[PDB]
Amino acid sequence: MLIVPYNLPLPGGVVPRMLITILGTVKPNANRIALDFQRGNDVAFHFNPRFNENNRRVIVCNTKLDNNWGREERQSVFPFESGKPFKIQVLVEPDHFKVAVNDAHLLQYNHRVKKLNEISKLGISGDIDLTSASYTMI
Repeated sequence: MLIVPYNLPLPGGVVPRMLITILGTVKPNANRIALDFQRGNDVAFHFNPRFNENNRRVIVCNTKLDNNWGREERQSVFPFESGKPFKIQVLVEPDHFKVAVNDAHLLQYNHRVKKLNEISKLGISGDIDLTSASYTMI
């Protein structure tokens, strides 16, 4: 049981083989979820499930640099369901973040921010009950 928005420090940033696991339940009438891997004010990796973008469900991924969003990467696959418990796993790999939801691979996001060891916070926000947020080295 955690308060949202929640900040998970990532000491010394991220590194390949670091696995971040987020457990929570989507609220009933959810509109959005966001994970923001931050390098100071920059957002190295924004992972943003949108439950009603012109009556479609889509996950938007992006990077924010000097307060400007870049070019979005969008996937059709949408494994979240309002009202239901989920698990998000983000595994840092040498070239990308690799995301699985409920043990199924979902997407990869190539590293735009290169200074992995400065991506030192994860913000978790949106329309969820957040149960836990943690990391481990695999």
